Amino acid sequence: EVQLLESGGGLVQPGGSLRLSCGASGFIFGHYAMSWVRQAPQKGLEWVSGISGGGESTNYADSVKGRFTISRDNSRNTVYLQMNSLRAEDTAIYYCAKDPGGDSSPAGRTWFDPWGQGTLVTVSSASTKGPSVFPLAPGTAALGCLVKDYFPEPVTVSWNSGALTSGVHTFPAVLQSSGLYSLSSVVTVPSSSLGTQTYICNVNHKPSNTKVDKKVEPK
Amino acid sequence: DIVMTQSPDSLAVSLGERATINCKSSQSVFFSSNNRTYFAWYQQKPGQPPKVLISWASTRESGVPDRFSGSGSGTDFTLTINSLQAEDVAVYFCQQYYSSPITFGQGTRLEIKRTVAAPSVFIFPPSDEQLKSGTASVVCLLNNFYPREAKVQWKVDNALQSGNSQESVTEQDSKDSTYSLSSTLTLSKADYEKHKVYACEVTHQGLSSPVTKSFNR
Ligand SMILES: *[C@@H]1O[C@H](CO[C@@H]2O[C@@H](C)[C@@H](O)[C@@H](O)[C@@H]2O)[C@@H](O[C@@H]2O[C@H](CO)[C@@H](O)[C@H](O)[C@H]2NC(C)=O)[C@H](O)[C@H]1NC(C)=O
Repeated sequence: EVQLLESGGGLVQPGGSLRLSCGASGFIFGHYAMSWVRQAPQKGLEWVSGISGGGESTNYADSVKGRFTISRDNSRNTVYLQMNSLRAEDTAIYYCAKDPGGDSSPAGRTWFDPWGQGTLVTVSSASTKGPSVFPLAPGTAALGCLVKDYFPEPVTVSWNSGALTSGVHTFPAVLQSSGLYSLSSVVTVPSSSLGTQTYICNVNHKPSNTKVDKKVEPK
Repeated sequence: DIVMTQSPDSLAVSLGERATINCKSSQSVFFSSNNRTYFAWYQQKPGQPPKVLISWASTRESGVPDRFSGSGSGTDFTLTINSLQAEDVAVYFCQQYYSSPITFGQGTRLEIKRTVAAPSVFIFPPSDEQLKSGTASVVCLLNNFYPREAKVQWKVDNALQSGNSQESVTEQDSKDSTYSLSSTLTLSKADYEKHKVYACEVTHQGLSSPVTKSFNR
């Protein structure tokens, strides 16, 4: 059961540095080349870098050559993307992807299976701001949380620490005129449960170490 | 680099019908010596990474339902999805692996057409917590409707509003093929307290006449 789990994304000032990591499990890691592929807000998928199973061979896209360094640890089963001299145009969701058959040459000249969930890298001069979360108070009622005025993306919203997942809609963030994002997460529940079932949204904004739990009660 | 161009950029297809997505490469990605086309199709569902569907232009990857098929060779390629299912809502990407750097198509967005479903409408006043900060957000929710096209109009004391609202729409649901939509009206605390009746009017193909949800204060 092949799994790839990326981490390390966040806000970086232009010219700054960031290192992404990708944890792999469920296969003999050292037998397979790994690549990083990114997806820009307005652009498509763009391959960034690939590395052979043992790591002796690497390849890079021209747009990142010399600023990005790919490496891997065949004991910790991790692949890394070191990014220096980051530019605004490096803003993207960065994915970890596996060479399906083994060790294709040049590194990365293959299709990929599978891909990780991606980690968002935002290169910007703007400063981090965490969200304020406000309740959206309510035979099925609707309620939710308003996640207002944060930067950069993303926020994650869970309900009752994951106990409530059915009927949840977390809307895409919309960029306000302030340069800050805002979104809502709503959920429909039986009206008969309102007074007795507690509803809490768990908002997580990793760029700012903001974790807020907001109780949503009928008014 | 090799340029991959998909056509169309987006399309809507009804459930049970056939969807066709095309991709062209700026050079042949067919090698004559080994009778192999170095081409692949991916599916990227909402919130998920891409998943490979087709390798070698036409080989269906393991686990992919056989209603997906890839065809073509050389420079002109086609992804065919028969008997469209709700879970097929996705962006479909092509990729060549003939020469480094591998390159991807810009993506084709697949929309599922389904029967009309009217939105469930809810309106939410600003929290007292938010009011102490000087801003009031009023939120209108349109839940689980189809088609995507909908008209949300804010009225304050029956006066039509403009320029102070924003909308957001969910990705199409992978199970029931509906959308949900939020409209957020943002007023200063001073302006919010100047008026009484806040109303959200929704116009939609599944509603025979517009539906209004409102509150006072
Ligand atoms: C050449 O190969 C085709 C199919 O092989 C390849 O399919 C992918 C791997 C991709 O690289 C394509 O571009 C290639 O064309 C052979 O066609 C198949 O033949 C069998 C019978 O032998 C038939 O049952 C299949 O349906 C055919 N599939 C397709 C897609 O046509 C073809 O016979 C080969 N020709 C040669 C070796 O001369």
